[PDB]
Amino acid sequence: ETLRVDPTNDRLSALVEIYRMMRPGEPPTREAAESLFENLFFSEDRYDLS
Amino acid sequence: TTDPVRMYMREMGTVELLTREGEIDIAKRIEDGINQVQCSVAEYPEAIT
Repeated sequence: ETLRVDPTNDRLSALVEIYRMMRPGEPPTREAAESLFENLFFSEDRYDLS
Repeated sequence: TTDPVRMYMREMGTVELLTREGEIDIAKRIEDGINQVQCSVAEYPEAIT
């Protein structure tokens, strides 16, 4: 029933919507959405190093 | 969005960068028009004197 209501079934839309929740009103760009998605809370930079 | 930064960056986000002759073309149109106002000076009444 969800697919009958909503047809998005792709990852890159997942990543654009990732950008869009993360950067709402901001233009999704792919390395931006992805580097956002990754570097935020899996980079060593953030997990400061403690 | 309430932020003028998103608004402004989206609004500057509209227009692109025009490079390597449009800069000099802006300069040339500018100087041309300028040259023609000083022409208009060259064909003066008392105004200039």
